[PDB]
Amino acid sequence: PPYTVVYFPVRGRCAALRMLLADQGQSWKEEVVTVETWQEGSLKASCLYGQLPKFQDGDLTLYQSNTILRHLGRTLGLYGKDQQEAALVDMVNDGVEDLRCKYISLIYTNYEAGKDDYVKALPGQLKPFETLLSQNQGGKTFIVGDQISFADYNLLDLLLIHEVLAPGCLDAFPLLSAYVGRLSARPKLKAFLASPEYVNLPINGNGKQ
Amino acid sequence: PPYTVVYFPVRGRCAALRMLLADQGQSWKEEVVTVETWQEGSLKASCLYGQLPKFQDGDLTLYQSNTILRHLGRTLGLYGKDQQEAALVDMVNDGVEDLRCKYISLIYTNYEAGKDDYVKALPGQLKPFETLLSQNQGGKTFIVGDQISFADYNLLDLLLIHEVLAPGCLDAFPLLSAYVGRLSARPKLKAFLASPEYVNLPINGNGKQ
Ligand SMILES: CCCCCCSC[C@H](NC(=O)CC[C@H](N)C(=O)O)C(=O)NCC(=O)O
Ligand SMILES: CCCCCCSC[C@H](NC(=O)CC[C@H](N)C(=O)O)C(=O)NCC(=O)O
Repeated sequence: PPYTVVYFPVRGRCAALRMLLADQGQSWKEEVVTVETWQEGSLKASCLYGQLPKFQDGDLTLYQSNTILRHLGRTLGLYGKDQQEAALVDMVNDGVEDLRCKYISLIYTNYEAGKDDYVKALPGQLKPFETLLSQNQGGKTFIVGDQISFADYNLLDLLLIHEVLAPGCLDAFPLLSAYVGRLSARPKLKAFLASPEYVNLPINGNGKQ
Repeated sequence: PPYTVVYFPVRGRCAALRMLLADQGQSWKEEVVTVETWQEGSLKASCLYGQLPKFQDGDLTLYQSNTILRHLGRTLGLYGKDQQEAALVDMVNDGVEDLRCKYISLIYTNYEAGKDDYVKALPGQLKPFETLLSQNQGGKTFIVGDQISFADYNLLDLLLIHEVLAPGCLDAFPLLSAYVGRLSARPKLKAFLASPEYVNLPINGNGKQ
């Protein structure tokens, strides 16, 4: 601590981490990089991998958003309670990553044309999480075990951006809905999701949503 | 333990955990799934994300390559020695994933037309790892401190498939070429990189490399 997030002013790949932090009583600083600024060359060359986010936890400066989330699960204890659960929250976040990366392909490289087949192909892609909840206590808790993890935060968001893509896709998936409902009902998250801070910050930055 | 790897007759995405368990003196049963068995549908409906590798470590069946790699790191002590070392081995294995994702899209989507353009972007893609290496003992040891990590194996698999695709790439990356020269040497691994079950396997299946 203190936490400092540097990203472009989109919800993007840091919505999961922002939701984590605010739910887990933590504060953070936002340092915004606009596209004009990014274009002025320096910071992209400072960034290890040319991209964003950049997290600063104290003296540690992290990159790759999944790394950032794993790191806050080790540190804050959002990573299972044993090594089986740990393996499974890995299994599940890499599930959300694979889909998230496909979403990104639509939103930036084929939205208008591809959006079509995307919401058709979606049920088979959201299928595994529906399975996962039924095995984990019949979905009345969390995707891995019975304590929130950093994987509950990255799945809940992937779910939320898709309910915006398709107002209603989660209805085919009744346990997936029960989950989002329950998790947006956790107070610190609820207060966050309803904030100016969250609401007027675009999901993808290019207009598509 | 014991370890069972369930995959197609190709190195591909099990190459790195096979290098890991071989270098660390472990042994595993390879369960070989032919395209004929994948085609006859029963295995797919068992795998949680419809795909393979599938890995059994005793009572755990785990899906997804980097989750297995991350598991063996947690279990066989190969995820660095302290909190900073772990977020950095994850930050490196992530950086690696991003470039493996682009290599499999080159290989199973459009090799022929996409290659020249791929090999054009490669120096800019390998350059982060040279850097990481220079930051630590001038790249005299490993990619994250004193001792080997899962992220060291997986990165080594990427540069070996990349030297088959673009022979001459690593020659400008001397630390990175020496890194391969020194981790290939460690004779438990070196015995494996000349075994039948490694030399007699296709990199990619599709016939491209
Ligand atoms: C203005 C709106 C842009 C919307 C996308 C913002 S994120 C774009 C990109 N970053 C990434 O790709 C982040 C991915 C990285 N692997 C991670 O997991 O953290 C990135 O920083 N790209 C900039 C670049 O490569 O030049
Ligand atoms: C049958 C074609 C010849 C074999 C080529 C190698 S197949 C490897 C491929 N696996 C993946 O894409 C799994 C990816 C998963 N994210 C992981 O962490 O590893 C995969 O399983 N896909 C095959 C499929 O979906 O049928």
